Amino acid sequence: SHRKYEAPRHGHLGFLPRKRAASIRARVKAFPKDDRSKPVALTSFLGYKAGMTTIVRDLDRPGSKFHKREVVEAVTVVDTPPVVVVGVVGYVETPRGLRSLTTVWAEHLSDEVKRRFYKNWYKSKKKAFTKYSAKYAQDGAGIERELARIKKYASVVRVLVHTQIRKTPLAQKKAHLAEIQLNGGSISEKVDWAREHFEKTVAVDSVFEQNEMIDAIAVTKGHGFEGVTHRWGTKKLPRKTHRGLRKVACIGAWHPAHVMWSVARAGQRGYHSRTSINHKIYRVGKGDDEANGATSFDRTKKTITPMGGFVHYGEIKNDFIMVKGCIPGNRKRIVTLRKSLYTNTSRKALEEVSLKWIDTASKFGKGRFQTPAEKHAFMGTLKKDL
Amino acid sequence: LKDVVTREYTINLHKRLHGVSFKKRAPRAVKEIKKFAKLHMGTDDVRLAPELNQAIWKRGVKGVEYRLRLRISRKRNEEEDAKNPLFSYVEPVLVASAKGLQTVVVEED
RNA sequence: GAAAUUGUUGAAAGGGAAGGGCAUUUGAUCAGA
RNA sequence: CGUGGAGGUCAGUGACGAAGCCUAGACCGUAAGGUCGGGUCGAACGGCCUCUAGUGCAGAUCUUGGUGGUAGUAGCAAAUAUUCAAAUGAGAACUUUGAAGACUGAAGUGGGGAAAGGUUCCACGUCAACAGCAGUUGGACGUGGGUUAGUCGAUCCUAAGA
RNA sequence: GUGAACAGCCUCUAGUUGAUAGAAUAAUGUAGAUAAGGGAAGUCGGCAAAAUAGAUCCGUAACUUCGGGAUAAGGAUUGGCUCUAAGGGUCGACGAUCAACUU
RNA sequence: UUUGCUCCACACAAUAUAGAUGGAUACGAAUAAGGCGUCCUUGUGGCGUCGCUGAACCAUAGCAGGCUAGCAACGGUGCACUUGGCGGAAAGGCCUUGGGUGCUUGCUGGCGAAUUGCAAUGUCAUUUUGCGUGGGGAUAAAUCAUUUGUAUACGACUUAGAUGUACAACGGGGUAUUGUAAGCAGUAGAGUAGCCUUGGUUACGAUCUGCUGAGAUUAAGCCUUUGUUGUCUGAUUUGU
Ligand SMILES: [Mg+2]
Ligand SMILES: [Mg+2]
Ligand SMILES: [Mg+2]
Ligand SMILES: [Mg+2]
Ligand SMILES: [Mg+2]
Ligand SMILES: [Mg+2]
Ligand SMILES: [Mg+2]
Ligand SMILES: [Mg+2]
Ligand SMILES: [Mg+2]
Ligand SMILES: [Mg+2]
Ligand SMILES: [Mg+2]
Ligand SMILES: [Mg+2]
Ligand SMILES: [Mg+2]
Ligand SMILES: [Mg+2]
Ligand SMILES: [Mg+2]
Ligand SMILES: [Mg+2]
Ligand SMILES: [Mg+2]
Ligand SMILES: [Mg+2]
Ligand SMILES: [Mg+2]
Ligand SMILES: [Mg+2]
Ligand SMILES: [Mg+2]
Ligand SMILES: [Mg+2]
Ligand SMILES: [Mg+2]
Ligand SMILES: [Mg+2]
Ligand SMILES: [Mg+2]
Ligand SMILES: [Mg+2]
Ligand SMILES: [Mg+2]
Ligand SMILES: [Mg+2]
Ligand SMILES: [Mg+2]
Ligand SMILES: [Mg+2]
Ligand SMILES: [Mg+2]
Ligand SMILES: [Mg+2]
Ligand SMILES: [Mg+2]
Ligand SMILES: [Mg+2]
Ligand SMILES: [Mg+2]
Ligand SMILES: [Mg+2]
Ligand SMILES: [Mg+2]
Ligand SMILES: [Mg+2]
Ligand SMILES: [Mg+2]
Repeated sequence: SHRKYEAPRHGHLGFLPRKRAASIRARVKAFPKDDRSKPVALTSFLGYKAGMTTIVRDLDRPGSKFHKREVVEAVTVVDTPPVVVVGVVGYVETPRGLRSLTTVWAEHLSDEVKRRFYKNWYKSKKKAFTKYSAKYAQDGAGIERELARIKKYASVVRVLVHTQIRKTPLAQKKAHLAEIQLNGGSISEKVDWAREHFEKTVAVDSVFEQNEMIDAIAVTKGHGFEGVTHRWGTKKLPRKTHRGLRKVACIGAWHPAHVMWSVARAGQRGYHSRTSINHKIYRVGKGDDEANGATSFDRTKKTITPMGGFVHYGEIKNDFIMVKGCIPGNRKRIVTLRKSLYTNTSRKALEEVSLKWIDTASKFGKGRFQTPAEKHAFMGTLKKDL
Repeated sequence: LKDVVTREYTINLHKRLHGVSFKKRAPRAVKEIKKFAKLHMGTDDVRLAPELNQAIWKRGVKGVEYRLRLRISRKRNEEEDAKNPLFSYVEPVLVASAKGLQTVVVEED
């Protein structure tokens, strides 16, 4: 017989299977459509989720109840030191999809990216790319031949970039290497840009700008094995239920004589790859810029780092991207920020945000002071010091 | 790491017993101290002085002190089998406070 | 000192059973002249 | 066709190996089956003509016995709780001693008894089995020792009753 | 000891420290708990849980077989410390001396 | 690495064969239209011709194809080199230069074949592997164990570790939580009970005040570190 009362199904069938992502770095499965009249530029960037804070800004939204009024918004900080270009990959189109034809690497690779090719770095002989570096012996004839092949072919060009994880407070010490598509046409000059940027850093400000809507691609926080009640949001069974109530009561009708894929079952929760879109960049902050957390209204010479440091992350000493809201993944996790795949003109995008204040109070508790100077001013002289 | 040596350490038992079941806190402290001595002296054979066990259990099974000042002596032993011919022997230091003390080489005994 | 059941060795086969019938290939083995 | 036993016969077979058993070795019969080779084995057995029956198994939630997959799986999670060192020992989470931490908290996890048990009491030796882990320990195993009454009970009296 | 108390909790004498252990801390469980705002809208049904609770003082309805209902209902207080007052025995209106708690 | 690995050449062994036995011989498009040739004023042009299947084209003679003598002509073809170009959809092939060299059945000769006994696939191909002999080339990792917690039931995942912007244990600082530690002192303290220099002092006294936003805790999944101390070659496995 029928359900006897309609209700929407629990969970989204388009995010199946609810399995662990194959890698801690979520893959970029679609790059922005190439506009071959633009200059050559990266379509994404690699950063590390540092943590969240809150900001205050004047809302510019005509017709809204809060137009020209102050709004408090949550923001996520992604530490984004410049990424080092170490290779270029050429992609030819085939009746069986895109196919990498060849990769040309830089002559010199730092130990940060060399660690990525080693499971046991400390006891290895560090031979990686030692014979490849000899391709640059006198004139780089083999390197130029491979680049000429990429120019003669490979309708799609991607660069190999790696993070400078040594510039982050993370203990990992092993860089993250990823392919970023080069948009801005003339495949010839795509390859030329890649080669000219070999071994050179690319700053996040050359990829992303203030107010730009971007997408965050990251592996979500893992939670291990989870029951149906929290994994899928199913109704808790009554207190009277024998054999447990954090379950799904009927996992299927008699026919089909099988548990169906669409029934909620207990299993892994989290550690899934997610591509969340339309996060507006609130700040493109620079690492060398003291007063990073300052605005034109605050003027307090303070960095973006909360007092006591970002909890479980550390201090932001590099360039950072501050996006509105939250993004998938937890602190210290590598996240790929990519340009939007379409042109958003909904007046939510195209809004020019101007921060009025950035919270730098401690996230290690109910933080009361933005700066140590403010703490001193409020508290006066203590016995230990200050 | 192959000779005899005596050093005094402060073990942060608080962070090692964080979240430990109350009925297991003192035994877990004993095992954590054995692990501590093994980590520092490279000896699998760690022996605990009964006075040190008394200091561990002084305030019951769950009242282990946050910090314990210990004297660990890596000494050589000769018995039926070699079986890690070096062993560590751990004693309490009997100080008034176990705070603000660094690792020191005793250098005399 | 059987069988069920089991170990080792040897041989053989094995994409959601296995086993069987007719026929022949291949491998092993063998009688009769 | 085959089986247990019986009369006759082959002056049948056999410790120089009967019967039995094993044998993707061979032969005969359409088949029930029969025959042979090899290994194992050790004391009886077979062909034929007849006689005889407690004479042929795949089943009966068949009977007895044995054995699997499940499966090194379910599980060995109530009674607050154990820890350090030494001794013994081949072997110690579990024995002993010492130290510590705890509990029963006198309506006890204390000290005695009635019913019941019958040596479980104690000592020495001792760990194949039992103590659903272990064991050097034990209410275990082996060998011994131990229960002393004119006054405590039975014995005597009568009760319901026999 | 606390306490009205052979209640509960802690301790003394005595006894035991005997329950297979070790490492982690997923889901679902068993047992114990908490929870913003709402307050039975859940459910057959307030099942379960929560709320109340001791003592002192105040106050206590319908009905009634006049005995009860009744701890009805509904309220206030409670610690610590320093004091004060009252409540006794013996010996010869008082004097001496001694002594324990209850309000 | 009890002389390891890879490639090439040769020899010898195995190993099998979804099945060779002259050649898979390359426009595209239309089909109520085309192919080819030719011409011009170059087109959706004129003229001629073809199909009616590949029953074609190429190749094809020689002890499974031997040994030799010539003629004719600078052709055909194989081999190993060599010049250069093109081809990325799975290119791994196509085209091309020059010389060398073998054959040439384009034509004319000489020698040989037999007895596999009247047939018996009468063995001629390619697929991998091993081994030996020479030559060419290179001189790592992974896992266990330890560690991390961005992970986790266990596996798994993510990290670190052979001398350093290294790691760890403490210590320091920051951050955060709580709420003012112990100790000492006090013309504080409701007071009660003693003593006399009757304005003080003795005993007890919840509590109060000051040192004291002090003291305690703070990563166990917080941040940081000019300090102290220490650690850094254990095991197993992997070859085209
Ligand atoms: Mg419906
Ligand atoms: Mg949610
Ligand atoms: Mg029920
Ligand atoms: Mg916080
Ligand atoms: Mg916990
Ligand atoms: Mg026998
Ligand atoms: Mg058998
Ligand atoms: Mg399968
Ligand atoms: Mg019979
Ligand atoms: Mg025989
Ligand atoms: Mg058989
Ligand atoms: Mg005999
Ligand atoms: Mg019968
Ligand atoms: Mg049967
Ligand atoms: Mg039947
Ligand atoms: Mg049966
Ligand atoms: Mg049976
Ligand atoms: Mg089990
Ligand atoms: Mg159980
Ligand atoms: Mg228990
Ligand atoms: Mg035990
Ligand atoms: Mg003991
Ligand atoms: Mg109790
Ligand atoms: Mg108690
Ligand atoms: Mg006994
Ligand atoms: Mg046992
Ligand atoms: Mg045993
Ligand atoms: Mg006995
Ligand atoms: Mg008597
Ligand atoms: Mg009392
Ligand atoms: Mg609530
Ligand atoms: Mg509430
Ligand atoms: Mg209410
Ligand atoms: Mg209702
Ligand atoms: Mg309802
Ligand atoms: Mg109803
Ligand atoms: Mg109830
Ligand atoms: Mg009342
Ligand atoms: Mg009533």
